[PDB]
Amino acid sequence: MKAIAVKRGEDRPVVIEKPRPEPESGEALVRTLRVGVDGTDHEVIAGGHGGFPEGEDHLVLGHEAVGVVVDPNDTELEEGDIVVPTVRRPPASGTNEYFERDQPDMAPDGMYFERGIVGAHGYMSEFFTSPEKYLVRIPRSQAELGFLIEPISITEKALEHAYASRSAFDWDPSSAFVLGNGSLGLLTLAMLKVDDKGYENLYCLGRRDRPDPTIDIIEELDATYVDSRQTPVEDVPDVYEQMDFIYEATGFPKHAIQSVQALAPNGVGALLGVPSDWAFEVDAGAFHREMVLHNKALVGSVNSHVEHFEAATVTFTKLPKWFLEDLVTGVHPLSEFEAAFDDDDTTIKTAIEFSTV
Amino acid sequence: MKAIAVKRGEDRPVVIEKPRPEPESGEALVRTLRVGVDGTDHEVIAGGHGGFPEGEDHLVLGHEAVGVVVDPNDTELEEGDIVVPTVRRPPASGTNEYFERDQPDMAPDGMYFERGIVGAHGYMSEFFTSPEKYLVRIPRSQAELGFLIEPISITEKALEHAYASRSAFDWDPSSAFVLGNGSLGLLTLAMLKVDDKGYENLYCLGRRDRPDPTIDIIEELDATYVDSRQTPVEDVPDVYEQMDFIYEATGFPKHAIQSVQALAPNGVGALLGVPSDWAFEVDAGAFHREMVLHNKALVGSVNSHVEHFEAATVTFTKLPKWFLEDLVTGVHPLSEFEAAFDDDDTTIKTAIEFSTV
Ligand SMILES: NC(=O)c1ccc[n+]([C@@H]2O[C@H](COP(=O)([O-])OP(=O)(O)OC[C@H]3O[C@@H](n4cnc5c(N)ncnc54)[C@H](OP(=O)(O)O)[C@@H]3O)[C@@H](O)[C@H]2O)c1
Ligand SMILES: NC(=O)c1ccc[n+]([C@@H]2O[C@H](COP(=O)([O-])OP(=O)(O)OC[C@H]3O[C@@H](n4cnc5c(N)ncnc54)[C@H](OP(=O)(O)O)[C@@H]3O)[C@@H](O)[C@H]2O)c1
Ligand SMILES: [Zn+2]
Ligand SMILES: [Zn+2]
Repeated sequence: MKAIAVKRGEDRPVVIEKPRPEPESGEALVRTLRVGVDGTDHEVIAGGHGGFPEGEDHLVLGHEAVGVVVDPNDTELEEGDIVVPTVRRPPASGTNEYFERDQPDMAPDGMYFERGIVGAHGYMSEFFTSPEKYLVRIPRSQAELGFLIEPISITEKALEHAYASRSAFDWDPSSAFVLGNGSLGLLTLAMLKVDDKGYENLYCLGRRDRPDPTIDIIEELDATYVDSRQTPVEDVPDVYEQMDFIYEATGFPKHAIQSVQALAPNGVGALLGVPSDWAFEVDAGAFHREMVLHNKALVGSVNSHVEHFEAATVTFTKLPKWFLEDLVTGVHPLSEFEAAFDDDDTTIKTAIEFSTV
Repeated sequence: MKAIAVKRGEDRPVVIEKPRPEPESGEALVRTLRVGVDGTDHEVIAGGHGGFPEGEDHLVLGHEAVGVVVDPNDTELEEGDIVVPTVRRPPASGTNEYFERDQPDMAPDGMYFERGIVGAHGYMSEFFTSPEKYLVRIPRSQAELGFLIEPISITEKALEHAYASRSAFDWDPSSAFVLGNGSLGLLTLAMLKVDDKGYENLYCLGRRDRPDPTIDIIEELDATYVDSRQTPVEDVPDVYEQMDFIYEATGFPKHAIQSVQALAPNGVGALLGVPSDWAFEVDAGAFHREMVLHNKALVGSVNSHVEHFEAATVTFTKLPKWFLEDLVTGVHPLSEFEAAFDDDDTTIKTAIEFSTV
């Protein structure tokens, strides 16, 4: 079968040929339909974040997949089920408490693999296998955009933990601010629009000049676009308002610290970005004091698990159809796969189509 | 009646004479028994934190009080009830949502007074009044050390919010690290010893040379004393272990940032300290990345309300008697009140006794 991989010490993604996998007991064989590309694939291509599987000359890319079950083997899935795989798998050494208690999304560094990211091959191949417990059935009509279920689930987890931090009191937020206008930030902005907490005012931070299709999406969602070149995060409360909820999806360390100054009293910031080490001068006193005197919280979140994937299928149904059309800027057949990795300002979310139906 | 106050633009606390207050409808008249002194009284004496009531030449100090109801007026309290007052009261402008929904502890700056701290006179007077809804009945046998109920309640709130942040997954902590060996840190260390989460290893940070009575308390509680001069917070995981729970009670901004590096995966830091502005170089990248990749949380907490005072009465009963004897280094009659404000390394918690029975 054909797969898209990065080979050791090489620049670009290439097609390689590999044997079709055979499922072991408890695994289904899945025929890949579409696989999404995000920053991590780019990040993994260049070098930073992730790592190749031991003893292998390459890494099959892709962690956002949808496929059709072609051989259910000895599992309780049915031939033709549309499934989305979770990303985390047990490490080489074997199972651990995080997997045994069904919360692999909470496993620390070195106690998990992430398919297509660290230690294990991804899903950009014509077929793959997985244990039934890590394959989530989704409605058949979500198959075409099913690679979006994984990123939606990332936000479903982050919101769950962020909201739990505010559960000891009566919190009624009215404003939310998403930092970043990438595919995660934009998806999140749309989710916040339909969130049960009933946000009235939405804001999204970016740094683009008009005309720009990400600005258009933000404003078409009835949110306010904030240019960070004109209004840094710290200054937002003066120009606009204090924000009850902040969701950080920029990967810019200054935002993690500065968001505390933009939070309303009793607010919470969710941090999703993954930056490199970067040292600079901060007023730690102001950070510390705001957190305490105004009962604020910061919560970090990574990955997601089955329950968040399931929740994502419901959220998906609530998202406007125009939004999904504008977010996915290209789906490319395997024959033209290189186009899926071209990044420019007009490219938002791409995917590669391996097969149909 | 006699009161202990700081007069405008003066150095020291002094005795003033004031008329006995009369309770309005819904208020009881309370005869003060004992009032504790903490950092905030010292901080309020010198100048920083707090503010005098409008149009007044002085501030009656003290926010940690226990008293006996002498006139229940038209309330449902009974003559001779032992009560502890809460600290927050509505501001000059009048009530607001935080008070109406019974969560004044969540009110932002300018939407509350704090008796003995900002905008309203404290409890270091022979008598005071309060609304029945802000007077918490406690067991009669807790009257002698009843000024401890307020600081215990501070921790009851912080633990509630910190623990709520971890409620979306199965968290089973085994290690806890208290930063600071002041009266709040030491009380908190004792509370963690009897906490239902079942901590196995306890640690407390300070910077004292032996012999020192705070080191003795820490070690007598079977905790490990960590000298920050030898082992900074960031280095603790190498020398000892990663900490599931950190409670910050130093007021030192570096600790708010560095505690993220000492947290175990999935851990939470509670921040209680109130520092001044202070700017310095931090690796914000390392802070940001640890928070995200290891699903960590930081939660700030200030003040407390009725339910936390009630919980404190149960916690009090579980604290070892030796600990309470060693923590309270002096109770001073009104005649020798100045001694209650002397601070040195051998002084831990003091109180002033206004009356008995
Ligand atoms: N925690 C998790 O499980 C998880 C999952 C997915 C992604 N992530 C992380 O989340 C972040 C976002 O992911 P993504 O797929 O949306 O990535 P992305 O495509 O790179 O989006 C990041 C966006 O942030 C904007 N940005 C960066 N710095 C900015 C600044 N200073 N002011 C305003 N905008 C700024 C960028 O704008 P420009 O293009 O104009 O530079 C870009 O559009 C990344 O750090 C990624 O690693 C974490
Ligand atoms: N959030 C709230 O509702 C609330 C309530 C009460 C108190 N607080 C705050 O909580 C903090 C503690 O209160 P407290 O009554 O216990 O105050 P405290 O009596 O001043 O205790 C602070 C302790 O921290 C130690 N400390 C300071 N810097 C240190 C460092 N770098 N390394 C090791 N130890 C250090 C001090 O040691 P040394 O004596 O050796 O200098 C002191 O013993 C204060 O900031 C106070 O404002 C907040
Ligand atoms: Zn993804
Ligand atoms: Zn106090």
